[PDB]
Formats: sequence, C-alpha cells, structure tokens
Amino acid sequence: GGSVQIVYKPVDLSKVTSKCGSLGNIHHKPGGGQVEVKSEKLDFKDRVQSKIGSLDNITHVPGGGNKKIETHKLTF
Amino acid sequence: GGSVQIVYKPVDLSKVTSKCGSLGNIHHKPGGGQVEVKSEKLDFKDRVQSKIGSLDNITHVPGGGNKKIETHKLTF
Amino acid sequence: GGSVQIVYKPVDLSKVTSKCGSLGNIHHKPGGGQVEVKSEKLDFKDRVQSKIGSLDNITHVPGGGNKKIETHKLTF
Amino acid sequence: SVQIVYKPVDLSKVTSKCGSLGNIHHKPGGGQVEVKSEKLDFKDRVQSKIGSLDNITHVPGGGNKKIETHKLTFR
Amino acid sequence: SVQIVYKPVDLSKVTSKCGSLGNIHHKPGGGQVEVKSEKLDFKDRVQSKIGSLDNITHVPGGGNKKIETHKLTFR
Amino acid sequence: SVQIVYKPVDLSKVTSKCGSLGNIHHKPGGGQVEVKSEKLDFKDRVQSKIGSLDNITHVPGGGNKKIETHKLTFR
Repeated sequence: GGSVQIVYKPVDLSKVTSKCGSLGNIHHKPGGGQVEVKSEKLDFKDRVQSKIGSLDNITHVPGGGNKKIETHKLTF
Repeated sequence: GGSVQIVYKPVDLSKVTSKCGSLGNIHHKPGGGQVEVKSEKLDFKDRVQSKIGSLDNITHVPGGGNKKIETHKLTF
Repeated sequence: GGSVQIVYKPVDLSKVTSKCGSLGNIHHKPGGGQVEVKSEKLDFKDRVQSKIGSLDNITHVPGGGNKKIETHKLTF
Repeated sequence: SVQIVYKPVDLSKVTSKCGSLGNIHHKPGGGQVEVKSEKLDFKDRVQSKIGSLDNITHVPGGGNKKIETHKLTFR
Repeated sequence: SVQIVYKPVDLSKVTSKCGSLGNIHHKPGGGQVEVKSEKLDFKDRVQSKIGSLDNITHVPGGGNKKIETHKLTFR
Repeated sequence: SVQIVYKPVDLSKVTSKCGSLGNIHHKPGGGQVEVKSEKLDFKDRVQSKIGSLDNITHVPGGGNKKIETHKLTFR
C-alpha cells in the first residue's frame, strides 16, 4: 500500500564548557626579598586599603554560566 | 507502491568552549629585591589604595558565558 | 512506483572557542632591584592609588562569551 | 736452522708530580676578615667561601697511561 | 742458517712536575679584609670567595701517555 | 748465513716543569682591602673574589706524550 515510514533519530554528542577564572597557573616561589616601612605615625582613615609585603590571589567569576536549549518536534 | 520514507538523522559532535581569565600562566620567582619607605608620617584618608612591595594576582571574569540553542522540526 | 525517499543527515563537528585574558604567559624572575621612597610626610587624600615596588597581574574579561544558534527544518 | 732471541728490556719510568709538593710555608698569617651583610636578596644558587687563610690544592690531572705491545710471529 | 737477536733497551724517563713545587713562602701576610654589603639583589647564580691570604693550586694537566709497540715477523 | 742484531738503546728524558717551581716569597704583604657596596642589582651570574694576598697557580698543560714503535721484518 501507500505506506509511510518516519525514522527520527537525531544524535547529540556535543560539549558546552566554560573555564572561567584562574585555572592551571603555576606560581613558583613568589615574594620580594625585604620590605620595610619606617615612620613615627601611620594614620589611616575612611576607606584605606594598605598592602605591605603581602601576596594576594583574588579571583571573582560572576560569569562563566552555560545555557543550552534544545527542542524537538515531529508532527504527522 | 507510492510509499514515503523519511530518515531524520542529523548528528552534532560540536564543541562550544570559553577559556576566560588567567589560564596556564607560569610566574617563576616574582618579587623585588628591596622596597623601603621612610617617613615621619604616613597620612592616608578617603579612598586610598597603597601597595608597598606587595604581589597581587587579580582575575575578574563577568564574561565567558556560553549560549547554545538548537531546534529540530519535522512536519509530514 | 512513484515512492519518495528523504535522507536528512547533516553532520556538525565544528568548534567554537574563546581564549580571552592572560593565557599561557611566562613571567620569569620579574621585580626591581631596589625601590626607596624617602620623605618627612606622605599625605594621600581623596581617590589615590599608590604603588611602591609592587607587582600586579590584573585580568578583566567582560567578553569572551559564545553564542551558537542552530535550526533544522524538514517539511514534506 | 733458525734462532730467534726476543729479549727487549724496559727500565723506564713514567711519573706525575701534580699539585703542591715540597713547599715550605713559614709562619703564614691571614688577616682579620669581616663580612657584614644586611638586606640582600638572592633568587638563584649561592656558593660562598669566607676565611682568613686558605691552602687549596685540586688535581683532576696527573694521570698516567702506559700501553705496551709485543708481537713475535713465525711463518 | 739465520740468527735474530731482538734486544732493544729502554731506560727512558717521562715526567710531569705540574703546579706549585719546591716554593718557599716566608712570613706571607694577608691584610685586613672588610666586605660591607647592603641593599643588594641577585637574580642569578652567585659564586663568592672572601679572605685575606690564599694559596690555590689547580692541575687539570700534567698527565703522561706512553705507547710502545714491538713487532718481530719472520717469514 | 744471516745474522741480525737489533739493539737500539733509549736513555731519553721527556720532562715538563709547569706552574710555580722553586720560587722564594720573602715577607710578601697584602694591603688592607675594603669593599663597600650598596644599592646594587645583578640580573645574571656573578663570580666574585675578594682578598688581600693571592698565590694562584693553574696548569691545564704540561702533559707528555711519548710514542715508540719497533718493527723488524725478515722475509
């Protein structure tokens, strides 16, 4: 007869990846030799950030989000 | 006879990748020899950032987002 | 007879990649020999950034986003 | 008839006198040594020697090689 | 008839006298040594030697090689 | 008839006298030495020697090579 065959076999092996921030870095022996601050007064007021001989690693990642939308429709 | 065959087999092996920020770097023995600040007064007021001999690694990643949209439609 | 065969087999092996910021760098022994600041007063007011012998690595990545849109449509 | 007499004679000397031999050091005096150090930074390997009076002898050499070969062949 | 008398004689000397041999040092005096160092930075290898009086002898050489071949062939 | 006498004689000397041999150093005096250093930066290898009085002897040479060959061929 006038038969109909539909085979709907879509295949997804895809990857969505975010690598965001500080990844796979090497920090080998970081630091200064000598740091000296000599004063009679240190007077810090009203939103002061002071760093003296410090080591800081700071990572902020507001991003790196993944959105995947997939839709399938078969209508006979 | 007057038959119909439809074979809907799309294949996706694709990659969507973000690599954002500080990735795979080498920092080998960073830092100054000597840092010296001599004063009688240090007077810091009202939104001061002071760095004396510090090492900072700062990474901000608001970006690096991935969006994937895929749509499939078969109408007979 | 007057049969119809449709084979719909598109294949996607594509890569979409962003590499944004500080990637794969080598920083080997960075830093000054001697840094000296000599005063009677340091007087810092109202939105001051002061760096004395510091090393800073700063990476901002608002970008590096990926958008992939794919649509498939078969109508008989 | 054939007669072969093979009588080579070796009384030879091979000698090395290498380094510091037969010296006289009568009352050697090293002075006062002062090494004052502050606020130094070293990022790589340091080798340091400090002292008043050194006698140093180093001998990688002074080796002897003697090769001797005797071949007597008849017919 | 044939007669062969192979009788070479070796009384030879091969000698190396290398370095500091037979010296006289009578009351050698190293002076006062001062090394004052401050606020120094070194990014790579440092080799340092400090001192008043040094005797240094280094001998990579003074090696002897002797080679001696004897061949007698009859027929 | 044939007679061969092979009687070479070697009384030779090969000698090397290399470096500092047979010297007299009567009351040598190194002066006072001062090395004042501040605020220095070195990006690469440093070799430093500081001192009042040095005797340095270095001998890479003074090696001896003796090669001797004796061949007697009959027929």
